[PDB]
Amino acid sequence: MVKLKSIQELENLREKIKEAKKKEKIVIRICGGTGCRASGSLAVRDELVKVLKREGFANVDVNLSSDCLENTSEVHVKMTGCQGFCAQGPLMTIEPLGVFYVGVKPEDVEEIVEKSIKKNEIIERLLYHDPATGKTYVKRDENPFYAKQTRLVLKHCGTVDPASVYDYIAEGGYSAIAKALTMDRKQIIDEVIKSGLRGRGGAGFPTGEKWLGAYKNQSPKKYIICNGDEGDPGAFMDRSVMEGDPHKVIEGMMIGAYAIGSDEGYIYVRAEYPLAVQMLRKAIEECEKLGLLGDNILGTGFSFRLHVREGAGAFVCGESTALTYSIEGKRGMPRVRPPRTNECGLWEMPTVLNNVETFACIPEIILNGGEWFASIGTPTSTGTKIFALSGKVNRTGLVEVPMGLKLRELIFDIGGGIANNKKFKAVQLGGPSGGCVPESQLDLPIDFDSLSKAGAIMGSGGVVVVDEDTCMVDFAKFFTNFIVEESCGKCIPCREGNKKMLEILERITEGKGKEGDIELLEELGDVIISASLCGLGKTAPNPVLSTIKHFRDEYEAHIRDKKCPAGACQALAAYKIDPGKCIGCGKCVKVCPVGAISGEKKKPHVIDQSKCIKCGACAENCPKGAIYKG
Amino acid sequence: DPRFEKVDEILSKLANERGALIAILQHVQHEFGYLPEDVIFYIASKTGIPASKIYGVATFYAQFHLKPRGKYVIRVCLGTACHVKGANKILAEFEKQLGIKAGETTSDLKFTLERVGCLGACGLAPTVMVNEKTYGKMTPEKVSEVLKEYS
Amino acid sequence: MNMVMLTIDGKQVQVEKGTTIKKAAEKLGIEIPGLCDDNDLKPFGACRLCVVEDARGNLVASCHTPVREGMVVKTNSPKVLKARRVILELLLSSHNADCFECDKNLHCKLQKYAYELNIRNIRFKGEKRNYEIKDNGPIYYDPNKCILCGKCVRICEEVQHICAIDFASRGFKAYISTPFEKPLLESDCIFCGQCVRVCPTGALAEKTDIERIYEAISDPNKVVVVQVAPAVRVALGEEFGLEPGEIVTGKMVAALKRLGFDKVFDTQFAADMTIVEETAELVERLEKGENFPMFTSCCPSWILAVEKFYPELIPNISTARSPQQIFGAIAKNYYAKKIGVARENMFVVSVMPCIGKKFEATRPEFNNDVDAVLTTRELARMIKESGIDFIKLEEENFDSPLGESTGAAAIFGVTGGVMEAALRTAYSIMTGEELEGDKIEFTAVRGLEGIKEAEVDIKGKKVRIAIANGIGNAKKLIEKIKSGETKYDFVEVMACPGGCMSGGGQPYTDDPEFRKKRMEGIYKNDRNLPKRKSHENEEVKKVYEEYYEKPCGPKAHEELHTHYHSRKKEY
Ligand SMILES: Cc1cc2nc3c(=O)[nH]c(=O)nc-3n(C[C@H](O)[C@H](O)[C@H](O)COP(=O)(O)O)c2cc1C
Ligand code: SF4
Ligand code: SF4
Ligand code: SF4
Ligand code: SF4
Ligand code: SF4
Ligand code: SF4
Ligand code: SF4
Ligand code: FES
Ligand code: FES
Ligand code: FES
Ligand SMILES: [Zn+2]
Repeated sequence: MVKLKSIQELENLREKIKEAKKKEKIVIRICGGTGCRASGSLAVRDELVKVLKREGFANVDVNLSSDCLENTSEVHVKMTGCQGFCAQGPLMTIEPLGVFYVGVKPEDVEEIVEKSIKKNEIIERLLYHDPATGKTYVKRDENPFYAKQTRLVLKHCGTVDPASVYDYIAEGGYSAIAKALTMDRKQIIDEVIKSGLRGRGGAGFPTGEKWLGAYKNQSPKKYIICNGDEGDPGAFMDRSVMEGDPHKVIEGMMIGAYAIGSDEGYIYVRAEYPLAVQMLRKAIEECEKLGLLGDNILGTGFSFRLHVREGAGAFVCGESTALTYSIEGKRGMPRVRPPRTNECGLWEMPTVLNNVETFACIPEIILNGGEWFASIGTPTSTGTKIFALSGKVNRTGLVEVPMGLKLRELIFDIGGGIANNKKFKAVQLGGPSGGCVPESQLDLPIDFDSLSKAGAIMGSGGVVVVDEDTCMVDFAKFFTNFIVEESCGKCIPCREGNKKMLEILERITEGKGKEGDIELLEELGDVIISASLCGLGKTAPNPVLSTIKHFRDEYEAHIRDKKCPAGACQALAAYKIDPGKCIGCGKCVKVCPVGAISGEKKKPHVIDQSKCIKCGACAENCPKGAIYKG
Repeated sequence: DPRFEKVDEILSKLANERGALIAILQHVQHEFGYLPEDVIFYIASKTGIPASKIYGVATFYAQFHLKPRGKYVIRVCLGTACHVKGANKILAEFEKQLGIKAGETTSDLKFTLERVGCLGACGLAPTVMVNEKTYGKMTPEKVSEVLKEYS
Repeated sequence: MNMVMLTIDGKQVQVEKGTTIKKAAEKLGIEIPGLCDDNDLKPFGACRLCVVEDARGNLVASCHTPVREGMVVKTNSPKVLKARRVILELLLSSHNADCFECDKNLHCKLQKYAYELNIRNIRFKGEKRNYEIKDNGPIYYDPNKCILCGKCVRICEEVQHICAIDFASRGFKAYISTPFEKPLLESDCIFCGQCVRVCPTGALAEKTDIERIYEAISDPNKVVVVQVAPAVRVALGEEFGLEPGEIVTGKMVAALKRLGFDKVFDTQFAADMTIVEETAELVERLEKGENFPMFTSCCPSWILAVEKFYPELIPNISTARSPQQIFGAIAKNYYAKKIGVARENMFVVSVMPCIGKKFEATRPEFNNDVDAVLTTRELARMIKESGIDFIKLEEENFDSPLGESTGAAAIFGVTGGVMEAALRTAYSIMTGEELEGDKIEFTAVRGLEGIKEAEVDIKGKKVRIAIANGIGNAKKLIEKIKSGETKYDFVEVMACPGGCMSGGGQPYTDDPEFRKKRMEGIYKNDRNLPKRKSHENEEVKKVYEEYYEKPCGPKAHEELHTHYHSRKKEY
């Protein structure tokens, strides 16, 4: 491909490929994210593309390139990432018809091309219907899930091909970099700190002070590095951002390297995700042939280079301290501080380590200025935070909201309420890195300061909703088991206390528990929080401590009364007999090895809980089904 | 030995980066599966690395392994979202009917179990996927059909 | 120099900027406990037991916290004590409590810290560590008592540069291992014993063979000769509450006599044998001018390091045996025919402070000259076993005719003292005269530097000499030699840092400046002797004129020489 010259040539090519999109009339696009590519996404693509090759359509080409730059296409097939609303899929959208089609399982793939493309009509039996209201939604913006979301960070996703560089350039991006090379760096840092931008993932520290401190360190060769790896098994944002549009991440890298003065950078992505790393390799190679990456970028003299390092699993690897060790080629054991990572990090060179949500808002801040970005949200902490909603809600998936709104409309209005008309119990924020919030504190605005006084931090941002069906002791034990399996084992507190807490919780949930275990849990939680080394051990006992602090009634029910209120712990099950529904078959006596049920034939039986082994075979073996687990 | 020819041209192509060790130990598993018990100290003594350090690297990350892997690997998700919809009992049903525990494989025919968490289909029930045939809504009685076509 | 003003526990402190808050509070008459910290290692922060409380109110580690202006700290607050107590309960919850069977009994630091912090009732009872004990040779590894402090890995990484062992697994089940749990003999270990010296628990110990010594003694037809090392005379007293560096030669000779040993000897006689043989070899190599530089063979660990890592230097190594094996050959060849005993019926026991000697004793190529070996700790345990009070013994001398010695063989327990024992003999043999006055002592080969270099002028002829203590400095000097910057003539290498006085068999000490005291003790022992020259010994000359008639003879080549074979297995 041709190499890019200075800014005026970039604008000329901008106009030349802006012509390409307005030399088209009809476009069709499919959700190419991992949500659609699990129940059939390319299958729907081939169920429809062969129809276009047998319906007298010539201009069918999908991948736009320089050879096909001057082809006026009557129909154009697009491949876009996570458009949203991944609860109901696969997602289909065509323009400029203006439809929103869900549930496109290949049973009527021929009707969409015959009706919407030719007759310009809209099929109503397959459109989205809300079970609560029954209304039919035809426009994307008319949908309640898209009604109050702010599409700001995700402006270009859902309408830009991640595999084509010419698609992102033709939208209006890569102009912030062109404005940046023609101006100084100190005012860039001043605009960054003035905008109120601070770290999205993890800590929440202001990025301006970190960038300025990296600037003030006089070193020959320092590093810029990316921690995009959602270790916690709660949400999906690392999936969405890169597979939607990776070029904005590269532009943010270029802005940061021009600002602080970096010449080579690294991106840490997990190798277990093949599609995302493949898209990054394609984007890096296409940009390298494009000429924005390398030496003498656009005739200025600034030099830059990117490497993509594939990780190897473990959740305790992106601590900002074990990641430099992992890239170096050693074990991911965190080291002590001070010295911090801003003074001597990767190979004893200065480093800056930002999550890839902070490197995404940089082009927007450069383009619009800090005055516009600070205008959204509470002035104490600006910006917007992305969330992944999951659990027992009608609509699940990705969401982006103006930070500062009340949680009630976030969980009920956006989520469409709780599924199966059940009752809501609790919300977990941040996954393992956060505590519980019950129904009583649902009217709290979402932000840093007020949530800090509630004991819970948003962390990555995964929001999971749990109903009355489950028992909280099992949920806390699940978190503790994950932390136990996922530690590293270097300092005594985390390594021993997590195992001890897991054993204590397993003892309690098995019905063998005794009095005074709650005080031991609180003491262990305090010690592990105080005396750990890295953040994982400092944050590990938070779910258990929060569950004790808010749900002591469940623990007292499990310890003394030996009954589980939600009936979710099988180790405390209680099988009971209906006297009227019993016909005295006696199969429960026969199939149970200990035979704790004893009675006369053709008569109701009585269960002795003292000698019952609670195997559950009594209800499932006698065909009458009069025995119920209550 | 034919093993000492496929490990030779990989230390010359993707080994020009100064400090790369994780990539080399990953492509070996990618191209052969079983990480051999003999190749490790060979690649150690080859370039500059003691065998102890790469043995420590190999046993830390859960992706790497030192036991035989079957042809077909089954994952049971077990993330925090796919845990509330009764995903604890499906692994119990697996171990009740097939025999092997989690992390232990029946090396005879083709089967292996693994516990990778929260794949990209999150929002579509507990997703117990076969190697390339990921499922949707699953029930402890549905397990049987997995043994039907995949056998 | 810039000083920092602070307060610690309500007391004003003046200390230089850069010291930690634990190492700068030791001079206030206060000491805070810690297990992961040693004076020879970089801080690691794995114990989390050395925590203190600053002004803000959060617990901060001390072994890796630089001090700055304006902090108030307290090391006796109830919160800190409670945290320490809970951390030690967490440690002892998963420790197999067979303190009767532990070799590290009454010296384990975990036991002392469990006594100090007043632990009385372990509330956390659960799953313990259950691993399997394997055999490795002279190093006994039991991964049931490991606390994963990481001292052994760091001392095999930061100092030795051998990289023999490393961490393995993760979480609660992590441990210390060689690759694939192979025995230490087949791994890259060189048996220096530094990992044994620093382990604060009973995980790493010695394979003890007091039993075989006991049926050797109990056999009515077996005659037992026991030999003592030069570096044992300065460190045994620490086992009995004395200040380190006290000369205890007569007391330990009396103790060995009362232990049932038939004959007791010192190895300084065989040491002077090695000195005169090595001087003859060096004169021969100077006259031919071939195979330079030439390396000593006094350290088995150095020989193993060459045979495993540098097999190309085998032709450049001296073929002289170690003094232990030479004394064994002398005892089983000459002394046996003089007394009139069969060769199979003589039992030779050695008391040496090194750990590689335990492995070196069982090489198939040495024809089993010595039968069993000991270290100083086992000797002290035997002395306390028989009930002998070490304080109130009476001084008595060695046996005959291999008991007396010279001053040249009493400085082998110091880095540099071997070549310093050979330069006097080389001066005497080449010049023809003997040094007088202070010219006997060479001040350029004394100290504790990593690499010591000297240019010695003898009768207008200059020779370049070098000393390397520690295998890391040895690797650095080998790199310098292979670079070809300068040419040497005679190179000494000792594997342990600081010479044989810091071997793995020496008793455990907590004082940070033990090396200076041991060097002072060795030098005082050397200066308190009438004869200071190896050539002036009588019985060495008698042995040559009765059995060999010439150094470097065919009989000496048959009995006092060995050959080395490469161990680098091709992969
Ligand atoms: C247990 C643990 C988990 C972490 N998980 C993440 C993560 O999932 N994503 C992430 O970007 N950073 C994670 N981090 C921390 C990284 O160091 C992070 O990139 C850094 O704190 C971000 O700084 P910033 O907000 O100024 O950009 C984690 C740290 C710990 C200790
Ligand atoms: S607190 Fe836990 S995860 Fe963090 S370094 Fe210590 S053992 Fe590892
Ligand atoms: S299963 Fe029903 S009918 Fe049979 S014994 Fe029990 S209660 Fe009676
Ligand atoms: S599980 Fe309990 S109630 Fe049911 S048959 Fe067995 S002993 Fe009786
Ligand atoms: S290592 Fe210490 S605490 Fe453990 S058994 Fe031995 S003497 Fe007792
Ligand atoms: S004996 Fe020396 S080389 Fe061997 S493991 Fe211990 S410290 Fe390392
Ligand atoms: S073997 Fe000893 S020195 Fe090594 S980690 Fe275990 S306790 Fe520490
Ligand atoms: S220096 Fe001395 S104590 Fe150390 S290994 Fe060599 S001979 Fe043994
Ligand atoms: S983009 Fe595929 S499910 Fe949403
Ligand atoms: S947590 Fe199971 S797929 Fe997301
Ligand atoms: S032992 Fe001192 S900080 Fe860990
Ligand atoms: Zn319960």
